[PDB]
Amino acid sequence: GCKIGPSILNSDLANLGAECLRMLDSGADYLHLDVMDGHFVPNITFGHPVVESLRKQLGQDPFFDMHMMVSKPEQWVKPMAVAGANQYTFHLEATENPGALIKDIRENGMKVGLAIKPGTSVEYLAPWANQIDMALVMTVEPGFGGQKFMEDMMPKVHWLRTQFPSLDIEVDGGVGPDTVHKCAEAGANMIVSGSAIMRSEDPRSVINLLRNVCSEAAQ
Amino acid sequence: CKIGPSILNSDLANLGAECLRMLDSGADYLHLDVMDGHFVPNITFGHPVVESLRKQLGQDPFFDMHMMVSKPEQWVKPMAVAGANQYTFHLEATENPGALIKDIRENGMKVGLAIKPGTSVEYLAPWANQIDMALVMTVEPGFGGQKFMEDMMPKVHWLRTQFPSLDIEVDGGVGPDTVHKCAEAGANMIVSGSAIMRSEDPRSVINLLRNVCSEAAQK
Ligand SMILES: O=C(CO)[C@H](O)[C@H](O)COP(=O)(O)O
Ligand SMILES: O=C(CO)[C@H](O)[C@H](O)COP(=O)(O)O
Ligand SMILES: [Fe+2]
Ligand SMILES: [Fe+2]
Repeated sequence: GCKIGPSILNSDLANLGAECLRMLDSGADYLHLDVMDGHFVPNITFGHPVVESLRKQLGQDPFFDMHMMVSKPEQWVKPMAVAGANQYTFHLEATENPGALIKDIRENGMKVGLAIKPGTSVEYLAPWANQIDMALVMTVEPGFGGQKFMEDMMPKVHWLRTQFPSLDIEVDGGVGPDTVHKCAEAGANMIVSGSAIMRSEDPRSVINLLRNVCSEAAQ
Repeated sequence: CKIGPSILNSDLANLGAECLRMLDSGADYLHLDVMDGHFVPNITFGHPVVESLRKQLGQDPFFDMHMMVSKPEQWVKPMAVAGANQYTFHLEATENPGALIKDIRENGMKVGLAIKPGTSVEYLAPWANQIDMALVMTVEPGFGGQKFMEDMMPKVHWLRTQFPSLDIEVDGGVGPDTVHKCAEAGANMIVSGSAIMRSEDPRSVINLLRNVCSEAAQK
């Protein structure tokens, strides 16, 4: 039940279709697409127009997990749905009413993700955990790739896994062949990996390794 | 007169290939639309895409950054480091045009100043002598393929008359159908999207825009 979703944040963004195609051909279970509006986090990546072009290049089959690091997630639900996103993962810190937003995401036919930054207590995620498809536990401060994995986040993963046995739990930030062990032992089953996969000459084997470490923990 | 294609409606999953075709077709520069989802209701891309584009396209091509962002002060260094040549910010968006103009120059970039259709051209007067280029929007910013606003031409004419040394750019629904109106009013930098982007022979369209604009200039 473990899935690997490469992040393309530090890929060749001038050739994004190509980068995504090769992640998929390398065995990626899904694509984790980082959307940053320069307000919720101090960086700007891309938005629904890029998603639309990607969906056109990759076809209908690939699963897009949209990491919405934006300050008004309500605004981009419909645009992302129309663009062909499968899952809309918004930040708990980015809205006054997660309940209403969750409803709107489903109304627009997408799966629901809910993310929390390192400084945000997992306790605040809990009231909504039964209403979402996937919780995202950030393992770096969002906005930049290539940062150091924060192992102190693991109790958040373990606690969610304990309280919500069926919940899909994603980790994101500095996850690689080493740190994936900590994530998997803590209970995570969805692994986002950027620089570790993207700056490897053999992404197939990195992905295979991440998934195996994960599966053995799930066992 | 210089022609700078806009890539707003291109295949955004292949920005490199799109821009390369534009340069190989003799584009004078590239006009790169940066939208943060706040100043305008759309998100395109930011400096990370610019960095990858600069790496793909080489040191020589000129990038005109149309910064439709609410905090233009924030992205000056990041765009400079990314390799942008000109930083064109919106007068409506800045807290302090004078300070920002200075910062742009401290960062080695040329200075552009843009105004939306509803913004009176006289707002530019205090700054025209400090900037390299004025951008007169000929559509409401946020999206490509909108209809050219001929009622903006008196702004262009007024600028050209009052500030003979000022480079003046028009942007929004400019193509072979409307370029003459822009040139006769005094624009010498022409941004065009759809009309160039779809062509089999972008070189011919670019040459046409440039020639129409140049001959109108010679009166
Ligand atoms: O959301 C993110 C950061 O905001 C990215 O998904 C994360 O950085 C993945 O990159 P890496 O594996 O290189 O840390
Ligand atoms: O800034 C812009 C819109 O916000 C674009 O540069 C403009 O739309 C150019 O595209 P087109 O030539 O298709 O109008
Ligand atoms: Fe992410
Ligand atoms: Fe523009």
